[PDB]
Amino acid sequence: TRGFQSMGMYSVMIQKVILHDVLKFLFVYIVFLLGFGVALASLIEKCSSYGSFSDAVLELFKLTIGLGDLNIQQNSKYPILFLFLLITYVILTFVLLLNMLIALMG
Amino acid sequence: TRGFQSMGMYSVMIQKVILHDVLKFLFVYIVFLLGFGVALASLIEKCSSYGSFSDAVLELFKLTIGLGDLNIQQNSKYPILFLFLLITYVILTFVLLLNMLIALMG
Repeated sequence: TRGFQSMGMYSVMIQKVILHDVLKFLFVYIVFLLGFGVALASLIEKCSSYGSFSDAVLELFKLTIGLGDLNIQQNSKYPILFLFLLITYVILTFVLLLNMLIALMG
Repeated sequence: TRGFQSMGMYSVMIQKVILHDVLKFLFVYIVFLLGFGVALASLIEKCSSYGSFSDAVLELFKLTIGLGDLNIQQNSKYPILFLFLLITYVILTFVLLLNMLIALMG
């Protein structure tokens, strides 16, 4: 798509945005993902969805992009602390980090 | 709505945005949709939701606009590869392509 004129501006944008902004935002967002992943997975009693580390990291990735369930009842011993950590993660990355990335990409 | 003054600016915007930007973004986004549609539908064993090509293309369109389920268990023989392709599609079009289109429409 470099043969046309109005498509070269669309083929260079992908490279500029992946190399400038999305690598930066992912290099920050991974530390929030890891921190809240181990801070959520380690207080689930072993017998809900947050059983392992690598299921809690997938659940937090689903919760960042608007999927996933923010239900209350996971098999925890501290449900208010679990819910406070989940609300803090959603306010940090669904609202604060993601839209700041979109302001940068703009 | 060309009889008013504050509605002519709203009736010409639809035509300028459909002809300039959304045709361009769809003419790029179709190649990602087709590529990941055949790269997902061809490793599903025939017996989950990704049975045919024209159901996997609908599932990827639902996943682009924030609908659809990014569940793990589809009837695959390579679940980690399937999940890596699905995460790569969501990072390419839910985050990178769609918001770049909204920056262009702005």
